[PDB]
Amino acid sequence: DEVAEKCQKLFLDFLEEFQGEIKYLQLAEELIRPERNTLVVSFVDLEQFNQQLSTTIQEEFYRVYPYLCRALKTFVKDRFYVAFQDLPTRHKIRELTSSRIGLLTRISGQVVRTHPVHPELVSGTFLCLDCQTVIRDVEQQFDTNKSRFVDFQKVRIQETQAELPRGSIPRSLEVILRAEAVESAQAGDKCDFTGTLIVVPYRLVFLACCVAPNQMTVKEWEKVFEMSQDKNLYHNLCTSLFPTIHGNDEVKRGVLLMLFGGVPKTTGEGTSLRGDINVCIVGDPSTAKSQFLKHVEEFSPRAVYTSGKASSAAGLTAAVVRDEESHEFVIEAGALMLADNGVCCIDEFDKMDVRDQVAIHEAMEQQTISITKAGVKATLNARTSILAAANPISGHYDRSKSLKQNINLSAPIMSRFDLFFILVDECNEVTDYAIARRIVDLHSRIEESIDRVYSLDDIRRYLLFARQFKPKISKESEDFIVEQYKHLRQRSWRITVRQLESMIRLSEAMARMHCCDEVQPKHVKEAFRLLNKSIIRVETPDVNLRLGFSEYCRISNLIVLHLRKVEELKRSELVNWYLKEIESEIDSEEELINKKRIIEKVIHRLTHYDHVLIELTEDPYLVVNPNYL
Amino acid sequence: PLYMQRLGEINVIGEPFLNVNCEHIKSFDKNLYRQLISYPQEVIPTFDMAVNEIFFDRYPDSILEHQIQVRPFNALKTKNMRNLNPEDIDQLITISGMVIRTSQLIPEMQEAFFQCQVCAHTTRVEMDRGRIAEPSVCGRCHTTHSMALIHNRSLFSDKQMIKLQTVILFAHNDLVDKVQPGDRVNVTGIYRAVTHIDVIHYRKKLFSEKRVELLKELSRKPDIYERLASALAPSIYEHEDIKKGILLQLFGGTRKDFSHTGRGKFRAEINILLCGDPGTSKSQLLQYVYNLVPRGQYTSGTAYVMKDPETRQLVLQTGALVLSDNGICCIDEFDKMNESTRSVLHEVMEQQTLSIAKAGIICQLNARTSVLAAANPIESQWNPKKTTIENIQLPHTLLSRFDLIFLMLDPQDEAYDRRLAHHLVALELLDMAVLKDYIAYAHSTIMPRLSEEASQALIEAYVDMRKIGAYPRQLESLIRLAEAHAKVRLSNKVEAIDVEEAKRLHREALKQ
Amino acid sequence: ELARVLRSVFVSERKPALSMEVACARMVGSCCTIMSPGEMEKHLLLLSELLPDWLSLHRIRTDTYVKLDKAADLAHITARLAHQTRAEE
Ligand SMILES: Nc1ncnc2c1ncn2[C@@H]1O[C@H](COP(=O)(O)OP(=O)(O)OP(O)(O)=S)[C@@H](O)[C@H]1O
Ligand SMILES: [Mg+2]
Ligand SMILES: [Zn+2]
Repeated sequence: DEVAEKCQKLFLDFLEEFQGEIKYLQLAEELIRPERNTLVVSFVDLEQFNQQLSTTIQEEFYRVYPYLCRALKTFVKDRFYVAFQDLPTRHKIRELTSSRIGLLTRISGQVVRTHPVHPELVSGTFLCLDCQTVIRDVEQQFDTNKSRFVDFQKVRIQETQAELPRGSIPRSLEVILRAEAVESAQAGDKCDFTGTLIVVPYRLVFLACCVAPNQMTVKEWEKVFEMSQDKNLYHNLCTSLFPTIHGNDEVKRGVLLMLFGGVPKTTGEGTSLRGDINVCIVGDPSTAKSQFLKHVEEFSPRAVYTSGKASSAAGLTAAVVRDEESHEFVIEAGALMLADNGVCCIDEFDKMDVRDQVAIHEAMEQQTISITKAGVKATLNARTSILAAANPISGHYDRSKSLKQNINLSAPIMSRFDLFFILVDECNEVTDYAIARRIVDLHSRIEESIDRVYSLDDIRRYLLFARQFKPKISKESEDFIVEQYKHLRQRSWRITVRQLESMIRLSEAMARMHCCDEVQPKHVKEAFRLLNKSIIRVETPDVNLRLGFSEYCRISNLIVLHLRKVEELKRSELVNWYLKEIESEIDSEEELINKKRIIEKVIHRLTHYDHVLIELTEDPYLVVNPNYL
Repeated sequence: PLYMQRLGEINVIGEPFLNVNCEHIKSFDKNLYRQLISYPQEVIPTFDMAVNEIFFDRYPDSILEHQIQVRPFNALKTKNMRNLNPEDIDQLITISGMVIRTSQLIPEMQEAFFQCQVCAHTTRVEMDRGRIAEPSVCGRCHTTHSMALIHNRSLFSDKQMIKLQTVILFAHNDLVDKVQPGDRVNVTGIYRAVTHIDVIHYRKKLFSEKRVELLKELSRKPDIYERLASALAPSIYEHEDIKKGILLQLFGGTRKDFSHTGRGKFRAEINILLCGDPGTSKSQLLQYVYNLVPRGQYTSGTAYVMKDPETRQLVLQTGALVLSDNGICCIDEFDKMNESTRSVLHEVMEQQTLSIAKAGIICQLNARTSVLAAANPIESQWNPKKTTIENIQLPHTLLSRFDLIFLMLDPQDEAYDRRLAHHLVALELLDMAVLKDYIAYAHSTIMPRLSEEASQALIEAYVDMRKIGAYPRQLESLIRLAEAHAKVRLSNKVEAIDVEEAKRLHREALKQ
Repeated sequence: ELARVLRSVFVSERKPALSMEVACARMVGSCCTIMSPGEMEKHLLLLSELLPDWLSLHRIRTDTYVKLDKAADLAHITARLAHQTRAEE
């Protein structure tokens, strides 16, 4: 092949002239080392150095690869295998056709099975048994001492879930790894393999050479920075993540927190502390539960959805199946281990049998799954966050029975969920009006009735940037957590050390949300409410111009705390303090006059209806009723 | 001549494929059409040569990947799959059918690359008639038996084996993977026996203007709705509301995609539950619906995994529910069914999808079906009680998922028995045959959309309905019913009449 | 960067013209930033309008197909794009 010789000369040219320092000189010198025998070459450097050579290599990779190795050996000997990386085109397994044979392409998939290392003979020195003639350098078409052997590994891969078309069985492909590529891949991992599709006697097999697992653009980086400085980022994210769901914002906050997640810690004793959050949702049929599952599935690319009763114990964690060709026993992956470092959603968790939940037990807490079946002994990682949805024993939450009687869940299962929300459906006219108008507006105005503060891709980028930080816990947060847990545990769902660990994880998640390198007690105060609330209504009723019950309690708490602090005042002075404190939120004169109206009404109402404030004789003195805590 | 414009379009796109309608050939030349039918394998090369010569004469500077190939389609021989005879061997045939399974990519050699073992002299051999013309001497050194075949250097053609519902179909090259199992295709190809069919072309409006005019004339009648209700099941007496509900289910709702909203694809197909004594019009009505509706399914009280005997691989088989996708599935004796199946029904009733996680097999399936179920009360008699569960013992979830629930009670009224007996002893045609095509036209052409007046009406209806107890799912069902009634009038907009009729029917069902 | 990716895709596909759907899907599946198909379509339209000599669009039947000149120097195109961006500033 004359073009092969031309390609060899051009490859020598690239190796000898690419630069102001030649990148590959040090790598070639390191190739002299016996443990190093493959050279990694970037494809972008090849295409920028010259285009005809790049196209020829991309088109006739199998034709010129041994010539590339000859060029590499010649270049090294003047002072071996060739590997390529950074091909800019990604392909799908279903795209693999016979027209692409011999093309240098890279494929993305998930490793499901692995095979041990085997020696492969490339060139064999044969001794004739008739005339004792030594025949050397005999290539193989697919004396051991003087022959050449190369390490081999066989890899079986499976199609990714995202690329899998609905109703299609994920096809499997065999991958051959040699020399340094051997043992570089592990079962259960998702990898991108660079190489060619060869024809085995026919049969389809892909030969691979390499594996795959500050620099962001200025405007994306600046948009992330600017949005990281937003004071209302928490509420804006809560609204944007569920634009079409009315009310029930507590579940929104909880799912956002579990998306953020905490940090895992491994003790010096080798014990690992879970840095994830598990959430359970139990509610009457009316309240939307599956919608949250669908939203978190469509938003997070690493989310897996499954049904309750249709899933067996083997299908969730793993199963032991005898391999047809090997005549041995192997392990087929389950749903939980495929959701590694992701989120797994289970619908109708109640319908599942106890024989399945007992299998779930280990993955829930110990975060790993172990199998000791039929002479197969192994342990597998199950680093997952579980979001479960279920209904009470009866379709209707019967108040004639106690709370414990209404939930048919085992005590450890109840304990191992960090956040546990219970939804009760009530007949309220204003809630009915709001729900009806939202539903009809969505049905008639599909696109124009959506106002998202931030784009979903922007939220994903911010979440990716935020998750890699590991905030530190401060001493003030330390003693605040101590006293808060003291008060909390002193009061069915018993509160054990597991809840304390969940509280620490929630504080860490709040710290990661705000991009703060240290944890502050404000996060602890925020998480304390969410841990306390438990049973939660759809929406709180209005209070007479109307104001929310939570805001009313917030104002009352702030004013009582300030008065009690000052004890160790005057109406106008206290109003002036409040306007000084709320200055960070008001942006217009109309908001100021509205706030003045609200605070005057609240002070008068507390004075004359709730009796928590006592008037003492135009600027009367105000004192706190001594029985408010 | 449309063929010159076709050639120009091919020149613009560069795809060397010609689709030729056999009726044009028959009209132009009957003898040539007969020759094409009798000996397609000999006239197709001549057609290819002629079209290639014409194209090269018109545009000689064409850099074509391959020579232009002619693919005739829609031959007169639309013979049934069961009507094949030994007489039409090596003749063109057109068959419509359902695709069950498609094999993987099978490479077939078309050019053999041989290299000399001494001087590396290379040669190419065309694969002909299933035999390899392996060279025996070298072209340079003339050494005998020095040729080596390289599989990688050789040229491969993709071929696929397809099972059609049975006959075996062989797609080659471009035709491979163009058809997905579960679709109806018109396959045109040459009949050959070893029996098999070699695919040449795949084929995957139906009303004249007079039919559309007649449909419009009927729709302009304000009584068409009640007239069609009278037309449905003539042998069934005094169940006009049930026939109205059946017709509304047949029309169904309109499909909407919520991809921009981030929400899942909402169900837009209506399900109706029937409960009553056995021996009533349940079985007859279910059989009538199953026979009348195309792609209907009848079942009595899912997907499964099959071994491939060839590759030892576990393949999937589709149950009646999956096979009835975009169709109507009817079930008898709903109460007498196992709880395991009814638990599975919740997913198909709600999300229209189905997920399986067993033995490492994880898959999701589309299950766009409408369920018409018949159930028997547990007492086998309408015991005087309050809730339907007290007589039928069904969970709240399944009942809430049903859009319409109807109860068949045999009244203890003498006149009703007289009318029943007279109907039996005494036991229209212009309507159902036209109605099948009319329903097809309504499904294909029109889709209604909601209005502001209907918005206010539905909001008030919901706020009044909850006072009786009500879930938002019944509001969704009311929207679907309004869409169905709008489709009944062939009106592109939902108005007050649709909402009022839907609310009336729902309140009548609740009262009953 | 998107222009470079498009050039590489057309090198890989061995085809003179490609449809909007396949090209946009491949670019999204190969791009470093997650983007919607509509954004990719508007970016392709902007590239066509700014630089018509390199990139041409043809409306056939009910679809628009994309044809590109593979012999153009990428460095010169990058310089021209930088000049256009500076002018737009
Ligand atoms: N706050 C809400 N905002 C908008 N739509 C709602 C709201 N609450 C309920 N809905 C509607 O009610 C439907 C019920 O949602 P689901 O999540 O399926 O209910 P569910 O509680 O999960 O009941 P199951 O478990 O599926 S039987 C939703 O699809 C919405 O159409
Ligand atoms: Mg649900
Ligand atoms: Zn020779």
